[PDB]
Amino acid sequence: EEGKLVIWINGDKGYNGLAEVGKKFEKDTGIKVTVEHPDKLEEKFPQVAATGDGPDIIFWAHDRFGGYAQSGLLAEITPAAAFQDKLYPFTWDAVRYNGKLIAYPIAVEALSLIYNKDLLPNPPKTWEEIPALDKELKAKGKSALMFNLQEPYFTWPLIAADGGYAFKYAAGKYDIKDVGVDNAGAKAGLTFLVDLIKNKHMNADTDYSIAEAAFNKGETAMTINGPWAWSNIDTSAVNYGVTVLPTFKGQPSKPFVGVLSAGINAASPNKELAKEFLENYLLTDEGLEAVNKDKPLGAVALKSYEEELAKDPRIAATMENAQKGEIMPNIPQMSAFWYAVRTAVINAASGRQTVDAALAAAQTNAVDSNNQAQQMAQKLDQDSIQLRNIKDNVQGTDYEKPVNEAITSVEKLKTSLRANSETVYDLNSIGSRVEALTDVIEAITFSTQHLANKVSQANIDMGFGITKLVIRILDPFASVDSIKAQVNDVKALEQKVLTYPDLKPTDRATIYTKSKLDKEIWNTRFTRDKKVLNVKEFKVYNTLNKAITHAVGVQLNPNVTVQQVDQEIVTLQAALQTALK
Ligand SMILES: OC[C@H]1O[C@H](O[C@H]2[C@H](O)[C@@H](O)[C@@H](O)O[C@@H]2CO)[C@H](O)[C@@H](O)[C@@H]1O
Repeated sequence: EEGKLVIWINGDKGYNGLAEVGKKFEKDTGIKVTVEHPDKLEEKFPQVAATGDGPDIIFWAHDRFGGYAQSGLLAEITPAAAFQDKLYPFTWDAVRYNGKLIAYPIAVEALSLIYNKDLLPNPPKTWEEIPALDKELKAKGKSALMFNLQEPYFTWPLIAADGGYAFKYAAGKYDIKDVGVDNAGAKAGLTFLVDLIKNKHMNADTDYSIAEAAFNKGETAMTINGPWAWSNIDTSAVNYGVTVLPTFKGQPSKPFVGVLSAGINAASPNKELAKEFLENYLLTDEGLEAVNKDKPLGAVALKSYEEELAKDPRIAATMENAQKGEIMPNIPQMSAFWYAVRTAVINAASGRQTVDAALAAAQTNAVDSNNQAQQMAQKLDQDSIQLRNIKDNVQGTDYEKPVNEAITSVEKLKTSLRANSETVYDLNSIGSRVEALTDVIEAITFSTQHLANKVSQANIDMGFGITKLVIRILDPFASVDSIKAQVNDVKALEQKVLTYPDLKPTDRATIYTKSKLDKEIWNTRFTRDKKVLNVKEFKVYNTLNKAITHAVGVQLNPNVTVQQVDQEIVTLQAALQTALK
């Protein structure tokens, strides 16, 4: 509406300097400006500006905004010369798309490496120096490095140093057939990172808040972030540097440089009131100090303030980083690229995939599969291909009902983004639900390969605990945290069970230990039909067929002890060998 103001910015930037300028605005001109910080605000801005609803001005790195021209969601913009001289013209170049300048350059972000000067005389300017410093600090009681291992923005400098790239620019355009994510020095960086978590130099589970927690409480020796994050380190009491990132393979690290930009809503009649706040009270000195006292913007586009905070050696080494990197593309195919790359670092540092197999899926997805949605549908199809697979395998078991509900769940989520769009489920939770399905699968996998040699209550608990997970996975009531906490219980349950007494060779043998004699029966009939059936003469077929009927009799018995089964399998793999003359 015309009276109130709403701005969408990210809850890691100076939103609490953007409220301030709101009150240096209401208390001046009779227009209140109360400022929001939605979650996922870059991926809801599509599905709500297609309904004529959105904040009055949207703030993000310039790389999404250009998809907001391929659906018209942003409005054209035009200031005067005494103002396009007031900022730097290369940031005007970031928001330009098809001539039509479609947003306001506020400031220029860049990931810069942050260390501890109390711990470290001088940081390792080369990335290979660092594993030799974690195994040193793996004695002092501290770590070496943590940063967000969950959004690909943070890994992309390493990947890019030896020559990973998003899209090759070629005499005017980016070539959307020439993606550089599965190239050679891509694989170098990704592989190099894998090892460090692997050698417990980092942890594959580190996210934003945990790494911001870690470096500031001061356990780990280093971190990496934008300038929005010095705020909470200014706020805590760690003595740092802010340096160039290390050089992996003698080449610098190359961060994707973001321009924090301010578009303007598509269907907005507030377009007049928008381009007033943004120039007079924010994009100035008085305004930029308030947003920068809160969460530093690094290098502010505004020549008058950039030249002030330029003496700041943290910003002079933010720039040193942002010139060794590359201003991102704003083309709409970026989104599809990021998510494609997001999946691979998740899937590598974890282990679900090898560095090469990841990057090749990531490349294919980037060159064509430009649907943020169709990528998820793929991951689920793989799960159900494997869920359906693990079903026939492990069934009649304590795990049938967790399996079959997950299968139903892998199919419920899939429509929720396709032709259904009813979505009993909230949007923030989609990705969390789907990644949790990977966590369900790995628990069905853990439980079938390590618990089957125990008392059935070990297998009872996990059986129930995986069903609890698929339930929260399917509950519209469960929020993103309600799920993650449930996912860490199923991981917590896997330790609890291993405490239980292993089965005892006199005990009534559990289905699982009868699941082992049954696999020998299937192996022996398959080997028998293949290498005996016509092959050797029937007198010896008969006196193997009996050892099957006998070995079946042992697992139709309910009162069979473990020991009575163990020695029955020895029979077959000495009676199938007896029938190998
Ligand atoms: O990592 C994927 C994500 O990266 C970029 O987002 C950055 C953003 O540029 C910064 O404003 C800040 O919020 O950190 C973000 C990642 O943690 C891209 O802008 C975005 O499209 C992409 O999905």
